[PDB]
Amino acid sequence: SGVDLGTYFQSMDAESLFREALSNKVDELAHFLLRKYRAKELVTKAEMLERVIKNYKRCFPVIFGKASESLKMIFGIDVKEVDSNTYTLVTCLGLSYDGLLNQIFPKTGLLIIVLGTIAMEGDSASEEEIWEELGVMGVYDGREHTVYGEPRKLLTQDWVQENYLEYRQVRYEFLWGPRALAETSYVKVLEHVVRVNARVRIAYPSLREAALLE
Repeated sequence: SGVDLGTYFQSMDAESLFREALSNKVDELAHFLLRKYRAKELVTKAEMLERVIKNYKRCFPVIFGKASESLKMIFGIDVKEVDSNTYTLVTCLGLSYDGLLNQIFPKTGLLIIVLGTIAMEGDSASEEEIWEELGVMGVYDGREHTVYGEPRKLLTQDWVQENYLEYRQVRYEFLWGPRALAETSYVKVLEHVVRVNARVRIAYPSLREAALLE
C-alpha cells in the first residue's frame, strides 16, 4: 500500500480570524435587526440562529448581546423581549421619531445623544458644545455621515421642524423642544445615560472559552 507520508494550515491565523468572524457577525446581526425594526416584525432566537449565525450558534449570547448594545447606543433601538425567545424592537425612551422617510438607519440614537448633551449643560447647550460631543463620535458639520446624513441639516432643520429641538440666536444654542418634553424627560434621558454607562460589558470569547459552551 505504501505512499508519501510527510507533514496546516499552509499557515493561517485561526484565532484572529475568529474574533473578526464574530465581529462581522455582530455587524450582520445588527443590520438584520434594523431590518426587522423597519418591517415591524417580531424576531425569534431560532430565526437568528438559522439566518445569521448558523455557523456560530453557541455564541448567540455574545453576538446578540453586542448587536443589541449597538442598536441601543448607536441607533436608539431597544431589543425588547416579550416573555418565548421572541423579541420586539422599539425606539428607546418611547420616542416617536426614527428618521426613516434614509429608510435604512434610525437616527433616534443620535437624537437621544443630542438631548442628553443639552440635559447635561442644564437648560440650554451652545452650538459649540453640541459640535464637540458630536465630534467625539465622528459627526462633523458639513460632512455627510453615512449612518446619520448631513448633521447640520439634521440638527438645525429636521429636528427643529419636528419640534424635538429649538435653535436660536441667544453665539447660538439648542434646547429641548415641546415634543421632546412631551415624549420624554431630562430625568429619563439622564437615567438612560446612567443605565448605559453602568451596563455589563460583553467580552468576545477566545477560541478555547467558546469551545467550552458544548
